[PDB]
Amino acid sequence: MRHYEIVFMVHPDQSEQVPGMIERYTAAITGAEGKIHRLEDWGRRQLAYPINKLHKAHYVLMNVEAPQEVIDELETTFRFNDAVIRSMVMRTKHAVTEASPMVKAK
Amino acid sequence: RKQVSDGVAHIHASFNNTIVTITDRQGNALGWATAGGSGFRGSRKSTPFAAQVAAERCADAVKEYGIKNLEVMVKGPGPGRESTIRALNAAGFRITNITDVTPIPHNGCRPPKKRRV
Amino acid sequence: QNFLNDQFVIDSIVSAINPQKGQAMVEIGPGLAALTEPVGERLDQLTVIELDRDLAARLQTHPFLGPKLTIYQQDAMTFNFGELAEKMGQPLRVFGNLPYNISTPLMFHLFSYTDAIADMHFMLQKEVVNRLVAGPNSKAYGRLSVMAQYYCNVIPVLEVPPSAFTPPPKVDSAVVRLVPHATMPHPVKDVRVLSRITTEAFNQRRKTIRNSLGNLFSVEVLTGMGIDPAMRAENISVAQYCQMANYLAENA
Amino acid sequence: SLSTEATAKIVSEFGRDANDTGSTEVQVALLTAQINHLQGHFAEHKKDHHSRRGLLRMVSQRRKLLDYLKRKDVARYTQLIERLGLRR
Amino acid sequence: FCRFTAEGVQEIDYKDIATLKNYITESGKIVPSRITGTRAKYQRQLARAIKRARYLSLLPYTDRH
Amino acid sequence: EPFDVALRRFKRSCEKAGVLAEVRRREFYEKPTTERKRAKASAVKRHAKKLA
RNA sequence: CUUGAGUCUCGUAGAGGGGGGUAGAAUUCCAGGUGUAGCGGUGAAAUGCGUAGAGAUCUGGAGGAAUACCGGUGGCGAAGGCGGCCCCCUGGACGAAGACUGACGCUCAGGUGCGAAAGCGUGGGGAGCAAACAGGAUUAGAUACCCUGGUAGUCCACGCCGUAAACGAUGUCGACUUGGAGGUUGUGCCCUUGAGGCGUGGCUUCCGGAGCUAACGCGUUAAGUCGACCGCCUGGGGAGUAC
Ligand SMILES: [Mg+2]
Ligand SMILES: [Mg+2]
Ligand SMILES: [Mg+2]
Repeated sequence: MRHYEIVFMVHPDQSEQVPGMIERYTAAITGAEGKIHRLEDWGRRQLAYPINKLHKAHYVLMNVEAPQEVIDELETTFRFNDAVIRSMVMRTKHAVTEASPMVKAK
Repeated sequence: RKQVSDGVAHIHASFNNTIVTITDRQGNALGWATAGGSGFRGSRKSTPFAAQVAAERCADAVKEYGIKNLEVMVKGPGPGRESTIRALNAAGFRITNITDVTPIPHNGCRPPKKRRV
Repeated sequence: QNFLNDQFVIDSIVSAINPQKGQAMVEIGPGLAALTEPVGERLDQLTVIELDRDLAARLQTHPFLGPKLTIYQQDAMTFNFGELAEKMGQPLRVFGNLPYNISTPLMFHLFSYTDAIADMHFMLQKEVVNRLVAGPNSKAYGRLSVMAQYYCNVIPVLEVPPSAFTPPPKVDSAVVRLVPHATMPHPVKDVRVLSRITTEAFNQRRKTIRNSLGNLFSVEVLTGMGIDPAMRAENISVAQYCQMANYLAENA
Repeated sequence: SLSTEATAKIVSEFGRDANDTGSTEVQVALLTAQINHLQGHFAEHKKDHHSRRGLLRMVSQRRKLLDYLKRKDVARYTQLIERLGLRR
Repeated sequence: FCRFTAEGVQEIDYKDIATLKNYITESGKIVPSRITGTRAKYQRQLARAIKRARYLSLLPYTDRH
Repeated sequence: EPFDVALRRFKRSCEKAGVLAEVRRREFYEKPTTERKRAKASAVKRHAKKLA
């Protein structure tokens, strides 16, 4: 199926529920018989400009190969879940497993 | 009578006029001057000299309110930028941030038609 | 600016005017002596306005003319023709030639005096004259021709080639005469209602009148007047326009 | 514009073997399947004229192939249009 | 040219903010490809990447924001 | 930090930003045909120098 | 029969189209807040706006429109045209290496459909801009040129119109015929790697040989050399006008 990047950011003051979010979405992926090749967090990270008047929000990445359907589910779950302040989904060419440069800097 | 000192200075320069205003850190106006109120009209209203004089009039207004610190920002396309801010160097303040804050749109809405001249 | 040059058409215009006593005649824009002389000649005495005081001196000092006319030196759009109609004993014959930016104003000022004027006789540019007489269903028709045809009956007199003028323009032009109706064939409650109905309509002349006059009236009003709202503004005669004007005025 | 597997089903149906592609039967079949599928596209995407320019190319290409096969062999033509229900 | 061509030949990139910073003004505008020395193929990829990076506030749009 | 050296630094920054040239040219709308014509006119006005 | 035509497998580049989300600038507007005599506009004025607080500047909100920069002598598209970003649907193209069909082809009167800008139709929307209009100025006059306003329109869905210097002013398809400097996008081989260097398609720009051309110029992307079909012209006006 379509490979995807899913990349999103969470309110600094909801960053503690992020493990629960990884559960909810990873369960949607495996419950679609999709697979995952990266999961990452880059912590609270400062913003080049304010998002929703906030700063320092918490950044997350997934590399995924789920069927198209459930991507629209989790996508619309972002408009339902106000703890997610932004998301971007990308129909990337391949599954990719090598860590983000945001991790590899450590 | 109120004495405070933290100061933001806004220069609003155009080919007809230059307004200059002083505000607190909050952005709350302490006082202001223009060129047209400096008294110049028509052509003289938009001159580097009139923009200096406008700055002197603001410098007097802030002597009453606050004078130790200033952070000066500049806007509009008009002449006399250097002339008015060096006129803030008169009764000089300790300032370090300068850029314009001239509004540039990321391909915003239709400007007026060109003059048939 | 222009004034005529050739005796053939000068003589044609002044003769077609038929200027004689038993008429309350007044020139406006006497201009070059050549065309003001024959009318000041045939009328035993004649009134005139010139806008220019220097030309008014040139003609008032001319012994053919100064002794044979009474002469006024001002913008005619200030001028109290309703009192001049009293001083001339009967409503005026007003006539002549001008630089004619003022033309549009002339008509309105003349119409402010439809009682005080017996008739108007003037040269004008080809397109505005053909508009002024235009039949309702034509592109030449429109709001100013509507108001003109409302105030007066309008009649082309004769048409003149551009080489006929002293500075010859590129543009052919015609003398036209018009007649304030002795009783209005179209009685109207007010003319401002006509003026605004016509401007709204002609400001929107490409769309249906449902999308022009139906922006104010309903379709059921329009069809109630017997008017199809699916017409365009340039299908509509002055008759139903004054009917609309009366409807606006009386239902307001 | 078709999945390799729908293509495989079609060529394994209408084709001589797996070595055949582009026998007239293979062509008109996969072309037909594409045309059938695209009815769903245009039923939403009415204004997609630039896409439908390709559809017009495809239906006329189908017609040209059928008419060639019709003059080459009526039996192959009739059993093929029978199988696809063509001249519907 | 050929050294800048090697920068394209090696990699096609998004999320490498450290390399994106090689191709922006301090005011946040994209550098024109002739100044970068890079080939247009990679310029497009860089522009697409920068636009995404701005969307996620990894890079500013302007100097101020 | 001398005021007039910070002024020179500022002047270089606004020059590098081009903002006065942008707000100058942005003053009016244009029928896109004329900037098309002006663009290719400049392109040949340039290319004529390439020849020696 | 396989050389034309065309299918398949694998890649590639792209503002191609259709549909749906979404972002940062920006303007205007509203709501405060600080604040006060001006602002605004022009050549200068005036009309305009402000002591009911404008202008300015801070915050917060609204709404409609458009995508600064990349961006190019650059890509895609039949042409008209296509440019923030992501998704969803979807068209075409080019290269690779085979495999497959087996002349299935080209052109095309009528026909059918797509077709800028303006305008119309039906119902929304209306930020900014702006025919008409309105008012202030300018001018011998000024209808213009200037300014302050401003409706239609500009936007959207769904109909219509069917024209543009809709022009490469250059019909479509096929073959051939010196070179040269670029651009762009695949690809092969060599790479000592990484740069390189031999090739090799596609697209595209500018020079220019021969030849052609009234001349200007065109010139392997012909306006050269030619084959098939289509469209069109037959002095100037009257007139793309009448009927
Ligand atoms: Mg409409
Ligand atoms: Mg339109
Ligand atoms: Mg005709």
